[PDB]
This record gives sequence, C-alpha cells and structure tokens, in this order.
Amino acid sequence: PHRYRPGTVALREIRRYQKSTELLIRKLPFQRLVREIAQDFKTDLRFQSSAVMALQEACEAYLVGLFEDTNLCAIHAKRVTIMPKDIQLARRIRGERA
Amino acid sequence: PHRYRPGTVALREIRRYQKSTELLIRKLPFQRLVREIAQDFKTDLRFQSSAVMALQEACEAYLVGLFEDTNLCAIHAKRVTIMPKDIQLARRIRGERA
Amino acid sequence: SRKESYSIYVYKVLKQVHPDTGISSKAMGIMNSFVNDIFERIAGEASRLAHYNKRSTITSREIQTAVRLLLPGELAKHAVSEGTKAVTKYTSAK
Amino acid sequence: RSRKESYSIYVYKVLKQVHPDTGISSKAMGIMNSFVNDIFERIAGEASRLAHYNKRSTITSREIQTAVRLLLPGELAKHAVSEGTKAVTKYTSAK
Amino acid sequence: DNIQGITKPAIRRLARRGGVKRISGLIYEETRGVLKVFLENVIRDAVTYTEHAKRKTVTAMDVVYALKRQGRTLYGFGG
Amino acid sequence: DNIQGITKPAIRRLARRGGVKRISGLIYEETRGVLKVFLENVIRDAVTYTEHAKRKTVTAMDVVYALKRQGRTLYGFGG
Amino acid sequence: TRSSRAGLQFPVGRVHRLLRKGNYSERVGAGAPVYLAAVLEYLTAEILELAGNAARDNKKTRIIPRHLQLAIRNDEELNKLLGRVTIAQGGVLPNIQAVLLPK
Amino acid sequence: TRSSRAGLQFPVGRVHRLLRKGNYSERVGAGAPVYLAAVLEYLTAEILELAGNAARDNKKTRIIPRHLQLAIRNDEELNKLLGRVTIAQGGVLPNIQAVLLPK
DNA sequence: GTATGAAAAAAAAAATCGCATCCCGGTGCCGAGGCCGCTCAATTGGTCGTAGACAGCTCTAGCACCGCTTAAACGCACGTACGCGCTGT
Ligand SMILES: [Ca+2]
Ligand SMILES: [Ca+2]
Repeated sequence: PHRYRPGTVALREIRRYQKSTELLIRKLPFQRLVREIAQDFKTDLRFQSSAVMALQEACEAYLVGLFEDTNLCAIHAKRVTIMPKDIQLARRIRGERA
Repeated sequence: PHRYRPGTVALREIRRYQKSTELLIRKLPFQRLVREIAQDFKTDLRFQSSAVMALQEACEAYLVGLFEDTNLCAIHAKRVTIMPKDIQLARRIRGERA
Repeated sequence: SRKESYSIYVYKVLKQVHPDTGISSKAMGIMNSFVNDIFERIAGEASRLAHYNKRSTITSREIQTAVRLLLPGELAKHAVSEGTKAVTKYTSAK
Repeated sequence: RSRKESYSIYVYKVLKQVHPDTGISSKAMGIMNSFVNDIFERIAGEASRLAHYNKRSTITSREIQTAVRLLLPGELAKHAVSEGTKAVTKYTSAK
Repeated sequence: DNIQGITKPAIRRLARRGGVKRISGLIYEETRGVLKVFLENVIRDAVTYTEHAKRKTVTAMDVVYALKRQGRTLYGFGG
Repeated sequence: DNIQGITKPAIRRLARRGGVKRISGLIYEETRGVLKVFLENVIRDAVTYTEHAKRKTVTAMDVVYALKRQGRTLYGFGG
Repeated sequence: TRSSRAGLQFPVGRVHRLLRKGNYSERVGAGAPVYLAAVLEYLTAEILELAGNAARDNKKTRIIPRHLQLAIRNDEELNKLLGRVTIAQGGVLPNIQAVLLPK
Repeated sequence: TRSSRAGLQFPVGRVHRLLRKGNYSERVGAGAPVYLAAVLEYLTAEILELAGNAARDNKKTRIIPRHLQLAIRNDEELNKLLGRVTIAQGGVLPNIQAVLLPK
C-alpha cells in the first residue's frame, strides 16, 4: 500500500502553486463574501465583474505575502509549522495592528 | 560588597530611559558622522544646527523603534537576548532589505 | 522675511479647551507640523477625488469625503460634524 | 464610446525596438499601462513639491531631473538622468 | 456567513504559494479573520469612492484608488 | 571612521528605550551598520534637496522633506 | 472675518488662499476652506485637550512634546492617524514585555 | 512631431498636456515633458527587455503578466522601485526556505 | 508496569543592609506671555466665464434563469514527524 511521508506532498504542492499564477480562491464564494461585506456600508450595491476580480487579486497576493512573512516568523522560532502567534507577530511588525 | 543580579539594573535602565526624552547618542560624534557621510555626495557643505538635531531625532527614534520590533523577534524565539538575526528578521518583514 | 505659522490659533483653541494651561515652543512647532501634515493629506486626497471624477472644483463635499477616508471612525464623525456645522453656519451668515 | 487614452501603442513600438519577434498579452499591457501612469504621478508629484518648496511656479526639465534622482534607485537613475539630459539637448538643437 | 466559503484547502493553497510546509489548525480561522479585516478596510474606502461619484455600482477604478490609498497599489486594472 | 563614535553604551541606551533587557555583543556592529544605511539613504535625498535649491548649506527643512519621502515623517522642525 | 461667520478661530481666509496656491485644482468651492479649517481646529483641539490632561497629571502648566506623544499614543485613534509620524523629544510609552520581568 | 525631435517613441506632446492639466504647477518648462517622456520610455524599455528574455526562457512569443513579475522581481533595482506594487496574474518567484527541504 | 513513605534538592519566607528612586522645600534663569509698529493678506463687491446641475437617450453590462458535468470540498482515521518541555554544559 503506497503512501508519501508527511510533508513530501506539501513540498510538491508548494513547487506547483509557486510556479502558477491562477487565483486559488473559488470565484463565487469570494464574490458572495465581497457583497456580504459591502452590505455593511450600503445596501443593494452592484459590482463591475473586474472590480470583484481586482479585489480577489489584491487579497490572494496580500495573504500569500503575509504567509511569506509568517513562515519566516515560524522558522525564526526553529519551527516548520506556522501558528496564529506567527501571523500576529508579522502584522505587529508590519504595523497592521498594535 | 553589595551587588545587583544580572538584569536588575537593565530593568531599572529601561524604566529610566523610557520615562525621559533626551537624545542618547553624543551630539558631536554624531554631527561629525553626518558631515563625514555628507562629503560622499558633495564636498564643502554646511549644516543648520537644527538640521543636525532633526537627523539625530529621526535616527534615535528609528533605532528605538527597530529595537522594539527586534526585542519581539528575539522573545518570539523564547529568547531574552536580542541577536543580529533578530534585527535582520525585523528589517526583512519591515521591508528594508530582502 | 515673514514666516507664517498656526501658533496664535492653537493658543486661542488651547484657552477654549484648557484656559489655565500653556504650551512649550518645541510642542507648538509639533502642533504646527501636525496641522500642515493633515492639511496636505486632505487637500491631496480631495485634489485626487476631483481629478478622479473630472471636476476642476474642490467643494466642501470633496473635503468631507476625503476626511471620511483619512480619519478613523469616531474622529471622522466628530470632524464631519464640526465641518458640516461651520459650513451651515457660514452659508446662513451671508 | 468613452475615448479612454492609453500608452499601449508606444509600449508596442518600444517592444519591437528591444524584442522585434516578441508580443504582449492585453493583461500584461494593462500592467505596463498602470506602471507608466504610476511613475508619472510619482515624479510629477515630487517635482510639484520641489517647485512648491523653492517658491517656483514653473516645473522645468531641471525639477524633473532632481525628482528622478530622489525616486529611482542608483544605476536606474544615472541611466534615466542620462537618457533625459540626452533627449532635452537633442530637442533644443533640433530647433 | 460567506467567510467560511474561504475553504481550509483554499487557504492551504495560499500558504503553499507563500512557501509554507506545515499549517496548524488554529491558522485557518486566524486567516479568515485577517482576510475579513483586509477586505473590510479596502471595500469601506472603495465604496466611499463610489458613494462620492453618486453611483450605486462599484467600479474597478474605485477598488484601485482605494488599494492605492491603503499602500497596496495594484497594476492591471488601469491605475 | 566616526561610526565607532556610536559607543556600545549609547546603543545599549537606545535598546533600553526599546525595552530590550539583554544584548548580544555582535549587535553593536550590526546596529552601526543599519544606522549608516539609514543616515546614508536619508542624507543622500536631504542633500539632493539642498543641491536643487543651489545652496551649499543643508536646512532643517531639507532633512524633513527627505524623512517625509522615506516614510519617516518628523514633527518639531517645521513642514 | 469669514472665520467669525463660521464661528471658528482657524483662518478660513488663509486656508482658502493656501488651497488655490497649493496646486490641488484650478477651482476651490468657497465652502471647502470653512469645512477644512473646522476639521483642523477640531483635531488641534482634540489633541490639546488630551495633552492638557497629560500636562496636569505631570503637575505642569505648560505642554511639552512628551505630553503630545503620551496623549496621541494612549488614544487608539490619534495613534493610527499619526502611524508613520515621529514626534521630536517624544520618548516612548513605558512598556516592558512581561517575559522580561523577574520572578 | 516634438517626439521625433527628441528621438523618442513616447508622446512628448501628450506628456506636456497631462502636466499642465494635472494640477502640478501653474507653469511647465517645455524641456520637462521631453525629459520625463524619455525616462518613462527608458524604464518601459528596461522592463520589456528583461520581460522579452523571461518570455524566451518559457519558449513563448507573447509577454504575459507573469513575465513582467519574473523580470521585475529578479532585477534588484526594478523591485525596489515597485516595492508597494501588486502585479495582476503575477504569481511569486519560486522560493522555498532551505530548512524546509529534506536531508 | 502502578499507590506507600523518608532522606536528596530545590524552592519559599523572613531579619540585616544598603541602595537607588520619590517627595519636600528653596535657588536661579530663561523662555513663555502680552505691548507696538508695521505689513500683508483678508473683506468688499462688481466683471466675467465656466463648472456642474438638470433632465433625458443609449446601451452596458450586471442580476437571475437553467440543468449537467466536474473537480473541489468535507470528512475519517492511522500513524509519523513536529512540536514542546525537561535537563545539563
Ligand atoms: Ca440587486
Ligand atoms: Ca488602546
């Protein structure tokens, strides 16, 4: 019964997604989220299809970024596994929270 | 003889310097450094006494800042002692180097 | 030459809010910088708001929108208010 | 329709100059478009400030230069400063 | 409650692009939190640009002008 | 070689204000390095503002305009 | 004075002049400078208020820099506004990460 | 055409118009727009050159976004210039911290 | 492989001590607060032109329909590497 050891697939998954540029969130669930969040600030709003994608682009990019910085915070603690406390540090230093 | 245990003074030194606002680098050695560095970009320059202090203010502030962020990077590694690698991280995340 | 500030206005506003309290020249310089900074921040954003909608005219409406973008929540509401107030009161003064 | 001006024809020309036998996707062109407009605004802005700082009402090729020195990294500035000084000289001497 | 539409495996993806090898379960929520904060802070301004234009439809430009404000400038949507 | 005029104990001070309890010896040099890079990057622009004004004397304002450029805005010296 | 019509101390005239001369746009709605001047005034106030308190708590009649910093950094909102802003002779809010304390 | 006097492809005329209409200053030195247009052209070139190479290395005749990112992020200088800039359909430079690789 | 009970070891607690910050008054000076002349920039109010305010036409493209095919998502559990905490140089 053939099995790849914990991590081997992860390392593959990385190479794979680093090499590509395609958006990694499913477009509708995101579009629905955007509109949900829009209703907070005004009701019955409409969105240019491009304005939705424009957001999704920024978000994914931003997060990937944060994870990059997060991963370093983790590693810096002799750890291979990112944890909330790692993100929390990154943002603190980035100057996103206090 | 009476002796305070390693760190007890440090903790005092902190409270002390946090509470005050006076510049912690010696004014002349700094002024001389500024001028030294200025000569790289143009010779026989002059500096408003205020323009010197203005720099020293920024620098000290900036460094204090970096140390703040540095200290957190250290702590984040279960360490009480800041090391070059801590600064190096802070800057990396701050987006000062690569 | 004549170096314009905002330090006399700060003084007036200081007495309004704390009559029996003063201010050091160093601090006044800071408050001075502070105003000029926020001015530029708003003016700039407004100027852009104009340029974005093809307007040549920056109204009190643009200033407002800018402030909403630049200031945090509660600080905006108060700013939006103290601004709407002053406009209404000036338009009704002639 | 609208009449929405770009920079995409110039990019094309410059593309052929540098890589004759290579093209460009609309997506990429949009980026290059944004890129120009960005740097424009960065320079214009800094220049505008340079003017306002020295009590000048007139933004000359001199202001643009100083701005570029402040905005661009070393080697990229030198090259930009050069390719700019060149184009001014060459235009003034073309009548 | 669309924030859960940001599926564990989709975040996994984003972190994999970030060069993350191993991911604590607590993360997925933490992430959703940060993403919400992000989109919130952006859209707020983005809408605020729309509301100023007296439009009921958000433009790509509205988004760009905002992301530019939040020091996260975007090329490819007509900056 | 004025960079050594930034004395170990003066850096110690700065890190104490930064809330640092304990400091590796390697730091002191590292710091000097970062400080140099900082002052370099700032003054360069600061001088570049002077050179544009056709002055041979650097003003406080020259410094401020620069620090403002390098996203490190300073109050108490005008501007 | 336009300032006395709007009920402001801040100079609505000076503002209106700075805006035209500031290369922000060709034309400037006579309402704008009023609105702005008020905002500036409000904020100026909102700071000086907090600073004036910080001064009292130190038993001082005169506001020095440190007071402004102490005021701005303790108020969550003013802080976020003055994020990338250094305050001359500011110092920092006494803060010592717990893990550094003894016992 | 002014562009053909300066030996540029980029539109020195269009630039000069954008500068006056852009609310940057009252008056605009006829040399400025030339200088600027050239800078823009140079930079535009400096990118497209590197991108054109990145395209060749992927065995592609057409430059897509990814190529621009790959080009910009690998050149140290262009990167520092485009620090706070997101490139649509950019992706990221393959980069896997060594300590994550197996032994 | 898991609950009894008494000497190693490791931490708490409490009396000398001495050391360094905190609060009082008392001394000096220095730069904040208000007086003047002086100017520049604000008010006043018409001269003129243009932005945008206003109502309407085009068409755009953003919202809702459908029902199938599909991969992605949800879930389980099995077991190995990754964490985490202890000790000791
Ligand atoms: Ca609807
Ligand atoms: Ca708080």
